[PDB]
Amino acid sequence: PHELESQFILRLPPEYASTVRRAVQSGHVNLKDRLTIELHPDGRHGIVRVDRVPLASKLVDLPCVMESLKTIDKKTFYKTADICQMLVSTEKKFIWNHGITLPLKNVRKRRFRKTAKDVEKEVKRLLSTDAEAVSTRWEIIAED
Amino acid sequence: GFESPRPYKLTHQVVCINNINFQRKSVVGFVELTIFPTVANLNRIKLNSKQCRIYRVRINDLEAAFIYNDPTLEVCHSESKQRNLNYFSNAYAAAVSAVDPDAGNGELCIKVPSELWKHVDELKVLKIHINFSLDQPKGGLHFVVPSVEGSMAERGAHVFSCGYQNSTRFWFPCVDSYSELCTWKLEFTVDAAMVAVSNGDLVETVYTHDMRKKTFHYMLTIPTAASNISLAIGPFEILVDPYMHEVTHFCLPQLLPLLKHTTSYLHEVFEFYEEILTCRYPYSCFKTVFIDEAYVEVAAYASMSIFSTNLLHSAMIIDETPLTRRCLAQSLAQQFFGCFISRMSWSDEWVLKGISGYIYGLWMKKTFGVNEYRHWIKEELDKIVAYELKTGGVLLHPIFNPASHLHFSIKHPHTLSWEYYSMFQCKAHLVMRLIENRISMEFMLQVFNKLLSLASTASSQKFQSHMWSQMLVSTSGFLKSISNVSGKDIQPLIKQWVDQSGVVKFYGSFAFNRKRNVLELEIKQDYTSPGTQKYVGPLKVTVQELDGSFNHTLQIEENSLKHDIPCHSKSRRNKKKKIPLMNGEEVDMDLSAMDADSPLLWIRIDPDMSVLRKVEFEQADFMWQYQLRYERDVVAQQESILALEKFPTPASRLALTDILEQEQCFYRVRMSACFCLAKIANSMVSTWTGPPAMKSLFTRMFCCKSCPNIVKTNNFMSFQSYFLQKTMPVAMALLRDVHNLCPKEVLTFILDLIKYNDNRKNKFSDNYYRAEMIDALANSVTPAVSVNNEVRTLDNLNPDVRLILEEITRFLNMEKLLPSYRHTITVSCLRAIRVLQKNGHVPSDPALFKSYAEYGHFVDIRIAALEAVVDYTKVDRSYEELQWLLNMIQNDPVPYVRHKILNMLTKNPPFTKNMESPLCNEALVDQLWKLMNSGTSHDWRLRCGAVDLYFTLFGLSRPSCLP
Amino acid sequence: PWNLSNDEYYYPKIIQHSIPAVELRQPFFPTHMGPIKLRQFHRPPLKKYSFGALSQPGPHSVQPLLKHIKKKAKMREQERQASGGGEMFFMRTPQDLTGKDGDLILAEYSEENGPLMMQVGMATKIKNYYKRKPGKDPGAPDCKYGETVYCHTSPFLGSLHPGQLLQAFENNLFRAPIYLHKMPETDFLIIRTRQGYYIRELVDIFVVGQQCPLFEVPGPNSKRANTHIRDFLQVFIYRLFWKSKDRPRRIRMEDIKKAFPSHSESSIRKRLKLCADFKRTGMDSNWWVLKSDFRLPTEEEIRAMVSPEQCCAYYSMIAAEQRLKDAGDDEVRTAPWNTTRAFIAAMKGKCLLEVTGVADPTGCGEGFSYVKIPNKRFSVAEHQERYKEECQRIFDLQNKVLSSTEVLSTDATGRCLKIYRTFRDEEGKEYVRCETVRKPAVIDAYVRIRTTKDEEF
Repeated sequence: PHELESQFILRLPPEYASTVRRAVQSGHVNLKDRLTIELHPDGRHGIVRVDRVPLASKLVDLPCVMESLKTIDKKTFYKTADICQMLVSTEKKFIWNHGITLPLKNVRKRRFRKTAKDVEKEVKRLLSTDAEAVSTRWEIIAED
Repeated sequence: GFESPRPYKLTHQVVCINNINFQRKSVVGFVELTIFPTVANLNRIKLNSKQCRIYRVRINDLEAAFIYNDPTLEVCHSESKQRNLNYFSNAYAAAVSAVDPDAGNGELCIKVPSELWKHVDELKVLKIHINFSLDQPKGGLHFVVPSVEGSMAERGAHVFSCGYQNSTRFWFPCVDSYSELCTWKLEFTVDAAMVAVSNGDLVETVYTHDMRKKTFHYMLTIPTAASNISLAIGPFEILVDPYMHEVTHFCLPQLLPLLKHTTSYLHEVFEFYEEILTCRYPYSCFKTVFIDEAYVEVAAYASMSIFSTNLLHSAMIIDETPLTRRCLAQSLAQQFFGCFISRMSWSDEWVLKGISGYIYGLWMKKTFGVNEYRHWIKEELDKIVAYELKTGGVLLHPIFNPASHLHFSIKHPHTLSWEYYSMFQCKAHLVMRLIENRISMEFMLQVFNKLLSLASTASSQKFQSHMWSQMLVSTSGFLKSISNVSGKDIQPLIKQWVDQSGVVKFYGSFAFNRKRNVLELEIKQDYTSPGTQKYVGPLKVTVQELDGSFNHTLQIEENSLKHDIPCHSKSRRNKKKKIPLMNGEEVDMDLSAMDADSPLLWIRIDPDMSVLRKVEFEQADFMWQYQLRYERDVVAQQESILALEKFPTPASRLALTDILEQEQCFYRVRMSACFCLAKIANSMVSTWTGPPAMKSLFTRMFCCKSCPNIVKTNNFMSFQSYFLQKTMPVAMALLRDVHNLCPKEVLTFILDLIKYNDNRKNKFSDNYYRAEMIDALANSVTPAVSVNNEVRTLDNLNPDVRLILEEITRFLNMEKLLPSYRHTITVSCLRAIRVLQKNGHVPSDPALFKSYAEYGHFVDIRIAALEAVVDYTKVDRSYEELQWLLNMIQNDPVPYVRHKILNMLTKNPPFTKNMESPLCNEALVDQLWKLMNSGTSHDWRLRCGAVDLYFTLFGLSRPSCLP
Repeated sequence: PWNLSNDEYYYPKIIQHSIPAVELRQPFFPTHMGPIKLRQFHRPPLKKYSFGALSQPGPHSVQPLLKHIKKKAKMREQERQASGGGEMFFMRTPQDLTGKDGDLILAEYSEENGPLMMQVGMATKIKNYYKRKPGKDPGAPDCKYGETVYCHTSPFLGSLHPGQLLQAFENNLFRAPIYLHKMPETDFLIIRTRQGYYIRELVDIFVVGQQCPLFEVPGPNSKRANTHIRDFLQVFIYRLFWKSKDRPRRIRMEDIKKAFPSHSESSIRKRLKLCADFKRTGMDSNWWVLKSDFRLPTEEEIRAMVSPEQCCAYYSMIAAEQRLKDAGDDEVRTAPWNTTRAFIAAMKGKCLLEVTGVADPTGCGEGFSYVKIPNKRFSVAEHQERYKEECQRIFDLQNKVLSSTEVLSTDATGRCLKIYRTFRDEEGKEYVRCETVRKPAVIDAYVRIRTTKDEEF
């Protein structure tokens, strides 16, 4: 079978980003030894090791949706993957408010329309507790 | 690749004109050509010249010897006793080929002096200075000099270059081919009160030392041919376009407000033609000249167009705005693709005519709507299938005879019949629509942009034709550019519709198989008629069933007859649901007339007109009525109107009446439904229940609510109920009673429409509506019951016709004091007097029409009166009227009138070849042979018209009525 | 003297995807999307592998792929020059759609949830619309990507200025203005697969403005919706019959039940009733063999059955159905069936749109709102011109804000719910727990089930 590839964006500190960029544009396999990525079983924490120097990482959710688009002639572009996550290196904490481009900053707060009426999972847990019970008493309340 | 048929290459030409004398109708001038010989030992140089008296010729300021002979002056010898037309057609083709600049030939043969042979062998420049004079031209330059006294600018005298194709040889010596491109320098020394308009841009205008004349200097740096060079000298009122500022409009004096209103649309035509193609307008200026006694209604030259003044209308004139608008549009289309990109041979003319007509049809689509586009395409297709089934066929791109089924040679444009030239342009633009159907419209516009871009990179070089021949298109270059942009080649479509000269005829009939739920079509072709050919490609058919509209492609090979296509359900008759149409919408249909076992509502064979075809489909009458009512295609509504005339059932009357009452139907479908309803009403007399047809509908739509017989006061601001209102009594007058006489209820209705007409309140004129009222009065005239050939006098007049005669007398006399826009009521009243004379009502006397056909009248009055005289000399077998018409062909000042008299005498001939007539002498055969041979030697359109008249009257063999 | 063709009553109104996309292959075009997969629609989380090299916990080296990129590009150029040198079609396999080769750009979206969005494997074009200056103009400012076209009639709602080039994504789904920005200097692109990590740099990232929809998303329970569900199931059944190696082609029912598990089996039987029959006994037992008289449709007929853009419109509909369902009339107006119908009707000139409203995906004055307003003391030119000018103003504000490279500084009853629960502890006990829910969101979802279960009796 075929499994859709999973692309994400890696953001590094600027000096380490310059060393990683120089090693990528060089093209040797020396970069392979220099750059490693260890993702912790939390799922939202990691180490990126640049030149064997550990950096602390967080995998965050991006507010917009990006899409990688490949081309052969630079006139027709084929969508290859959807990017929604970034492993910035240096829950509410795992949500990034800004977008990658310069015009998109504070997009989640300002350029996103918010419509409102985790919570569903809590309601399911409450229903399960009511089922495991015997007698349930309920009242919409006031200030108390 | 273009290799010249001439052994020299022309680089630059100076045309200087002095001494334009309007009293004596004379010009003097010189011409200086700059040729580079391509072959050594050039010796003779052959140029084109007609009607010019060549005074002297100097080559490199050395005196040279020329010899002039024109074989097309007298085509056959005077003392040859041949009288068949095939001899004249071969001799005329050989004579035109002997002066052809598309071969190496020419009429003026100049001998290079001996001392320049060492200058010509090593190929160096030659400057030929001819000076000439036109003494009193019978062609080329037309001098319109009115007989009011005053100065020549005070009386309105002007000159313009007339003619078609290569007719610039008629006013200066040149290489009069479309393939000899050169740059130009044009000087015209005219009177101080006159302006000289020509091709190029006006670099200066200097005075003469007496300040009584001034010289206009034009320069043309874009290399054009000699055939695209024009001239208009007159006392023109100049108007700069207030939107585009390189465009100047010239009109005759006192016609400036008409020019302001008329030429106010042209910037939108410019914007369209520069937005669908991506090239800007190639020339640096544009000039529109409006003149009197024009050759054609619209002529297009390089950076210039010459229209007639009869196109100029004011703001209150409708029914003339679209016609003038589309004349301007096709002149601009020919500016792009007839004058900038030119022709490589006489073949590959179909390319240019097709691109011009196709982009003009795209303009018509955007401007007047897709429905007007479909109606125009259908009327052009009906025109060509009528002409090709009538006589042989039109052959785009012949190979050099290739077409021997027709009485002229197609090797040169000046031997073609004028009807063949018109059908040539018509078929060329329809074949270009077919190429757009195979290869999509955006790729087509990319082809045209590639041609224009090659031409405009070519147009700026200075190399003498190393690169100036990229401005000439051919068929192979056009097909190669198509194959470059699309990757598909159209060589089967080119082989079928261009190289083969025929249209196809389809006879279809269906049968619905209820058991297997299929539709068995039966399409057979008539391929043994003289104009037809056999189609073997694919064919689209559109079937409207209860489940919707489905398209099917059928492969119609030679041995094919039965095509089984599948049919869908009939579950939209189980429940009442809406039936979905060809577009996305759906409607409620009354399914009571439909068959219970078949789901299919109508069938259309080739709906998109993707072949050059004539379809004869055999549906049932309810299918034609459903196709008239609920179709979303105007050509299918028109063909259902055309096919409902064979079914006079009252359901068809209800269908056409529901079409007539329906706004949001296209107006030209309702105008056809009027005449179809009149024919159906005439066929179901002694069954018709209530009032005459369309009368109650006219009083419901166009009359007052409180007074049914008083018409509403004229407000023509809707432009669709105006056309329907002016076309409904014209069809209503074709009603006939059981006695074959028009009823006195419809004639009284038309006369009350005439009496109660009030036009003091609309912003538009009433001339076309009143002219159509006279046409409706003329339609009601039935033949009178003469007893013992009783002389038609005033007392034994019909009581019906006395009212009609009083009305047309009142209208014609009031036109003599308050004239209409183009004397439309004069034309309608002359036509109605000829209608009354054709029946036994007014005495058959041509003296009225002979007085209206004099020179000083308007040209529409002249051609209406001459049409009446041609009809009279056909019916009364008049010898002296035929001699009057032939004399008017020989010496009339307006050449358009001469061409129109030959045209009308060809369409309505005084006798055919089958008839024994008293007018079949040897004298008439000798007169018409002298008119073909000599006499019409100055026009190239009168000579082809005389060939057409001799073919219509005496046929292709020896005139029979002869010793 | 005018149009006079009643065209609004007669006529009321190129992209080649990859061979995995036009054949609707199941990684790229999913048959079924559950609720947690509809909430993560076009935002796929980083999944943990169970087997593979990355499934073992620890540090993992990323691998540079620049010999791979230039080797694949040189190989594709050899293929193109061996085939005559013209333009070729390369995306014929799923392995052509990897990010490991070719020139990648990124494309960011301004809206959170667009009305239409491309699946993986689908193609789009970049068109550079350039309105010439009045009279003389130098020529289109040249651009690295896309082809240039001269637009006298603006494709978008606003109109282009003279001498203004605007790039845009153009495909069958939408048309949207894009704006090229340079990438940040710190961000790289890591392509992880089962075997390892791979790294590319990126240099070009476009920002995609508000989409102009060209395809109408169907509504829920619509006729077009049910037709697409039935046709998608039929195409999947035909492609399972084509994949069958048995000489009487035969499939199993629980393959289709694995693909479409929300479908009642009455609908799957209905699709298999014509074109197949169930064998209970003998050979081919418990298989749905293909009928011997049935001609299985060819590949082009199966491609003509369902289009990929119809699948994208269906996925947009069911994702919006989930988002609306989770959030308990303003929101219903912002649903893509309503907004796509409104925009396509506005493009046919049926009706006008209030360009300021609640369907605005920004939530501020930037961006349009595609909800229908009637086209009706002026009742004609005033309304039309007002709508047109508001459209040009919004188009021009969005272009400016998006192309800005300026840095932006980082910035009813009032009643709670209380529940008493009675349970039995180990051995013998009867403790009662009183729990108070102060979250009004938890409240709404909780109560709605009881009120439903109270009526569910």
